[PDB]
Amino acid sequence: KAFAKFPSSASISPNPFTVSIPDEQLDDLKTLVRLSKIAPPTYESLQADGRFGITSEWLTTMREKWLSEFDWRPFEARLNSFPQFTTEIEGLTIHFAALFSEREDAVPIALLHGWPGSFVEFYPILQLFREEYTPETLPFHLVVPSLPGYTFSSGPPLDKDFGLMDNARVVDQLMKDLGFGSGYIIQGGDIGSFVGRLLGVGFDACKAVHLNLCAMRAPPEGPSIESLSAAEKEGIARMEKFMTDGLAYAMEHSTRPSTIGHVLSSSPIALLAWIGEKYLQWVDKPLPSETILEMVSLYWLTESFPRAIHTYRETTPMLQKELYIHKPFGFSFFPKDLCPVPRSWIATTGNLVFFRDHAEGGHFAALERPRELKTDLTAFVEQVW
Amino acid sequence: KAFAKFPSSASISPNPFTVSIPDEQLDDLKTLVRLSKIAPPTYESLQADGRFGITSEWLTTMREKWLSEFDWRPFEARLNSFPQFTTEIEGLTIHFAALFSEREDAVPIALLHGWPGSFVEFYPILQLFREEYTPETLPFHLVVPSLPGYTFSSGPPLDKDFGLMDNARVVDQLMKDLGFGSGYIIQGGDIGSFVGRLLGVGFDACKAVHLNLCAMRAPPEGPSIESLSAAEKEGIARMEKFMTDGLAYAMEHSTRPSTIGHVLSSSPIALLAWIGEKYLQWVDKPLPSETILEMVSLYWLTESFPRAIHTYRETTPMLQKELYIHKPFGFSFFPKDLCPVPRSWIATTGNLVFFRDHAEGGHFAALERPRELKTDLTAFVEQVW
Ligand SMILES: CCCC(CCC)C(N)=O
Ligand SMILES: CCCC(CCC)C(N)=O
Repeated sequence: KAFAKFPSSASISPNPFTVSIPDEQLDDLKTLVRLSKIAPPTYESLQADGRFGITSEWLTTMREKWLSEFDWRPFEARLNSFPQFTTEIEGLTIHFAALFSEREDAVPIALLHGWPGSFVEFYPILQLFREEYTPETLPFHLVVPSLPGYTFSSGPPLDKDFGLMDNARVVDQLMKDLGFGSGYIIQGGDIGSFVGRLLGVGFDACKAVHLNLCAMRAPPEGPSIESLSAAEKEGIARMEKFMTDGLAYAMEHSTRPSTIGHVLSSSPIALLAWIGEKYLQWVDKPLPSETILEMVSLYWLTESFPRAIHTYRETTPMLQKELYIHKPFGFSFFPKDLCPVPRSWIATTGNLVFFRDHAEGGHFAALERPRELKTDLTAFVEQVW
Repeated sequence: KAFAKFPSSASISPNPFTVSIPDEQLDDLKTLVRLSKIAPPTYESLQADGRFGITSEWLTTMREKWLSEFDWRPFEARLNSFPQFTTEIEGLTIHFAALFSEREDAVPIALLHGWPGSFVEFYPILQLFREEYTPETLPFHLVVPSLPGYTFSSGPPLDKDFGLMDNARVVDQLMKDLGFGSGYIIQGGDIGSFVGRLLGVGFDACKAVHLNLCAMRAPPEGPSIESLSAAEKEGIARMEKFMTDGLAYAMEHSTRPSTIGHVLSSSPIALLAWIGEKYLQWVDKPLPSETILEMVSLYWLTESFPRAIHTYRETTPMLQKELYIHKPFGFSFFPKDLCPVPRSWIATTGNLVFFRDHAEGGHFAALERPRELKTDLTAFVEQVW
C-alpha cells in the first residue's frame, strides 16, 4: 500500500484493482494457440529482412514459446506490483496504475499510452521512481490511465461514436477526480500524444505537455524541406516511407474497424501476427520475445483490440493554428520512432520551451529508453512548473 | 469424358484432376470454426449499414450456418462436374477446368479469375455452354485456369519474386501447350484483367482481349470529368470512394503480404471475415450465404490466401502508351463493379472495337450475370476473330 493513498483533495473513493485472470481463460488461450494454423511458407514469409511482415520462422518459434515457455502468472504479479484502481467516468470503467506522493506539493502528471501499447508500457519508469524515492520524497503524482477501450478499462460506448476529444475529456476528468483540477502535466506518445495535444489546447487544468511524438506535414509558412539538415532530411524520408509502405494496418483500423476487430479476435495467433509485426518494426533494439507475448496476451485476455481502434478514424482519416499548444510544450526525440520530424517543424505547433535529442531508441520510448524518458520528463517539469 | 479431349495440336498429355479433400481436413475446419472466437459487440460491429465492415450479427449467423448447414461434399461434386486437369509449367502445378470442342476450327478462349475468386467463378458460364452445345457443335475451346497461387495451382515460387507478367507468361504457355499457339482470346476481370492486358500488350499468340475491369484515373488528353454524364460522374464517385474508403485490405496485401497471410491462415473465421466482407460489398444482388461459405472454405482448404496475394505489390502499388492494347479490345460494363469508368476513358487504353453497357450486376460478373457475360463474349469473339 506504499504510494497507494489518494491525494488529499481527491473527490472519488479508492477502488483498488488487482489483475486476476481465471485458469480457464489461460487454458483456452493455450488451446486456441495450439489449434491455430501457420500459413504455408511463401516467398514473402521467407524474407529475413521482414520487409513483407512477420516471417514464418518468427511466428513458428513464437507459437512454440507461447505454448511451452510462456507463463501469464509472473507477468500478472508484475502488473499487480504497483497500485491500480478503477473509477467510473461517464459510465465507463476507467482503470489506472499510479504512484501517489505523500507530498502535498507533488506535481501531478498523467502518462498516456497508445496502440498497441497500454499502461504497462510505463511500468519500467514507475519502477525507477520506486527504486529511487519513498512516498514521502516522491516529487510527482504519477497517473497511468488505461484509455477507453484498452485492457482493464471498459468502453468505448456501443450506442454512439467516440473519438480523441472524448478520450481527452475522460483523462482530464480522472485528473480532476483525483484532486488535480488546480493543475496537471501530460506526458504523451503515440495516440496519447494526440490526446495530450488536445488537453494542452483546450483544457484549463492541463498546464504543460511533454510529447515523444509529433506526427505532422511540412508547415505551411515553413521552414521548407530544403532548409533541413541532411540528417533531418533522412528523418523526413523515413517518415514518408512509413506513410506509404507502413500505414496499411492503420487504414484498415480506420476504414474497416469491425472487420479487422473480428479477424484479430478469432485466434490469438492472428493477434500476435498483426501486433507482433509492430513490436518488431517500431523499436530500435529488439524487445525480448516474452515481452511481446505478454503484451499480446494482455490484449487477448481483455479483448482490447476491437475496442481500442476507434480513434484510428480520427488519427488516420491546423497544428499551427487551432491545435497549437500555447502552454509550455516539451519534446523528446528518439530517432527510430516512425515520424521523425525536425525541431523547427515541431516548434511551429506549440510553445516549445524544451527539446531533447537522443541518439538511440524507437517508438516505444517508455519501454526502450525508460531512463532517458524519465530524466527528460523530470527536467521538463522542473523547468516549467 | 464429354468435352475432355485435348485438341489435336496439344503438346501435353491429359492429366485428369479430381478434387478430393480428406475427412480429417474437413473435421479440422469444422473444429476451428466452432472454437474460433468472435469479437465482443462494439459500436462499429453494431452498425447495420456495414460501413465499418461485417457486423457481429452477420458473422454470428454465418458461423452457425457454417457449422449446421454447410456441406463441402455437394460443392466438391460440383467442382468435379466439369473436366479438370493439371500440367507442370516452370516447376509449378497449374490446374485448369475446361470444355474442349471437337471442332478443329473452335476459337480458343481462356477466362481469367481474380481475388477472392477462382476457376469456379466461371462454372455458370461453362454450364450454359454445355447445355447449349454438344462437343461436336461447341464453337469455342473454354479454358479456365487457376492462376499461380490459387486453389489447386501451386506456387508462386519460394525463391524469387513473382508478378503480373509471370502470370501472363504462364497462361500464354498453358494455351500453347494445349495447342493454341496459332491464336487465342482472353476474357479477364479483376486481377485477370491486369494479366489479360499484359497478354494483349506483349504476347503475340493472344489475338484479342475482352475485359470487365479497366481500373484507371482520368486520361490526360480527354475527356474531362466535366463533360461526363451525370451517370458517369456517379460512377466516378463510387470508384473514388473505393480508392479512399475501400482499399485498405489491398494496401495490406500489397505492403505486408506475409503478416496478413499468417493472420488469415490462423483461423477460418478470420478468413471468412476478411473475404466475406468483399463478397458482401462487391456484388449487386446479394449472393446466397452458402456461396460465400463455399468460396471461403475452398480458399481455406487449398491455403490460397497467402499465396494468391503476391500480385497486389503490382496492382496496388501507362495505359495510353506502354500498356495500350493494340489488339481488338472489348469491354463489358457492370455498374456495381468497383471502378466504373466512362467508355471514353476505356477507349484511350486500347483498340476498343466492342462495348456493352449493363443496367445491373456487380464485381463478380461471371457469377452474378453469367448469361450477359457469356453473351457479350460470344458477340465479341465472333466480331473480332
Ligand atoms: C496515432 C496513430 C499513430 C501510429 C504510429 C505512428 C507513430 C499508430 N500507433 O498506429
Ligand atoms: C486488383 C485489385 C482489384 C480489386 C477489386 C477492385 C475491382 C481486388 N480484387 O482486390
